[PDB]
Amino acid sequence: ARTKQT
Amino acid sequence: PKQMHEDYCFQCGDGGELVMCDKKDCPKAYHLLCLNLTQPPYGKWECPWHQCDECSSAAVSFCEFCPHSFCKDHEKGALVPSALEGRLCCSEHDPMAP
Ligand SMILES: [Zn+2]
Ligand SMILES: [Zn+2]
Ligand SMILES: [Zn+2]
Ligand SMILES: [Zn+2]
Repeated sequence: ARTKQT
Repeated sequence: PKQMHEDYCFQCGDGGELVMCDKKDCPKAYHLLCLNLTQPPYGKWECPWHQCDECSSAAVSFCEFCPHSFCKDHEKGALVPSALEGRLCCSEHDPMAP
């Protein structure tokens, strides 16, 4: 599973 | 600009490092800590919005403010409109300030 950064 | 997932954790509302749901058409993303996961899941991961919080069956009705959701057996009476554009909320929220 992937992550994103905000 | 258009992206497929949201910029804030669906559980707590804060930004940062978020795991993205793999369910087709799901835009939800979450802190690992907020899901009580220790590491990003290996391979495919579908978020808790897709399963009924009462029984694990496939969800058909969805809180718009948190990952609580309800299968066909448990959805009646689960959600009410809120003051934010009538968006539906589960019992975890004050409908006047969801
Ligand atoms: Zn969070
Ligand atoms: Zn999802
Ligand atoms: Zn259910
Ligand atoms: Zn909710």
